[PDB]
Amino acid sequence: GSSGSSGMCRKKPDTMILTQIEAKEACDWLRATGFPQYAQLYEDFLFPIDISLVKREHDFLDRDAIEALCRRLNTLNKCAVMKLESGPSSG
Repeated sequence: GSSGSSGMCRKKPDTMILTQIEAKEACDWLRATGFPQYAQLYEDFLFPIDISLVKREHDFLDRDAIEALCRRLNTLNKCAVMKLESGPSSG
């Protein structure tokens, strides 16, 4: 395992708060849905996470259940890396 060397980050005036909302929503759900582990990962600045994995491992779930679960993970996969690049989503 590891002790904890996540690292450090910078703070720049740009979509700093906005992201907080988009993320908070996803996280709150991850824990307010049944997966208290998916809401803790992001909290530890672990994201983005292996989306394709959450599916392969949870292949048992149904298409709807999976899609819904992913709809949250993805939203974070970008809200946790957006730092690198804004991310022009059709704009």
